[PDB]
Amino acid sequence: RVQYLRQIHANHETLLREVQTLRDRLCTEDEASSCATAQRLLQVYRQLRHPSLILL
Amino acid sequence: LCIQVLTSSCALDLDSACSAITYTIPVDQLGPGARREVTLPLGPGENGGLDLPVTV
Amino acid sequence: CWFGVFSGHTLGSVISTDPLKRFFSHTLTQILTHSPVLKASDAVQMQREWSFARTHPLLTSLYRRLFVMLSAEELVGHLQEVLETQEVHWQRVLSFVSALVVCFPEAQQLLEDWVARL
Amino acid sequence: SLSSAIAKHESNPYRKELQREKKKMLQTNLKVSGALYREITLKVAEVQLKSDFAAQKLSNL
Repeated sequence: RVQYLRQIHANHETLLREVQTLRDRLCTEDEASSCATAQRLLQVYRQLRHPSLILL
Repeated sequence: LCIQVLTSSCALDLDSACSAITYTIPVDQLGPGARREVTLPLGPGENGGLDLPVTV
Repeated sequence: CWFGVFSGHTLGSVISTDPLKRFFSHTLTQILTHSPVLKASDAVQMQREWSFARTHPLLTSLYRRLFVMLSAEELVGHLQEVLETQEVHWQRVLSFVSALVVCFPEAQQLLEDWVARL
Repeated sequence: SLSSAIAKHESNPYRKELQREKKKMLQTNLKVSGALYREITLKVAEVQLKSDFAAQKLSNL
């Protein structure tokens, strides 16, 4: 079905724009390389590693 | 025989102290149907920390 | 070309039509409400000029398309509520009903129902 | 790329008649080619592999 897939796609492209803006901040030394990035990224990771790959 | 134990496959900013160990043993006559055995440590001599995939 | 893209075959395919429906509903409401000139309650003879065949074919086509991507009874109920609530631009609403009754399959009785209630 | 290429595959009296005809056009396409989905989910699995390696390397520190 389709509604499922689009729901997934939006759930993804939010985390995508989030990580991208985080990369920009890293590029420009915005957040300052400290720690808060590390914990943030390992939370966008933990978010996706729960039901990662339903396989059909 | 030459066996080679690569602790991981990714090269960093800072070169580790051991990208891989390698052992080599003379095979002698072996003969048909026979079998030789060698045991190797892979396991934590520093930090109690092993990153896995290990490739032997 | 604006009504051509508005026709939601290229669009309604990708976008889930929960919020696309709200988009079309607000679009209908914004077509109704905006520019309420000729509010003259004496707007009787202009029904003859707001006749379906005289009303422009692009207005007709857009109404037709809003009927496709939406449902009949929800549209009529929404119209009942809107025309109860707020002021109107009569040319569009009257030609719109003129298109409504013939467009949708046998909804004369359900229009007459809320007409009788009103 | 998964959802985009999927969404491209997902896409692939007179007035009463036009209404049912255009309804029939927008009669929702509920289905998607499974073999494409599988091909993408392998591409994805290989990137997931790279990400999970990088996450161990970093959550250790």
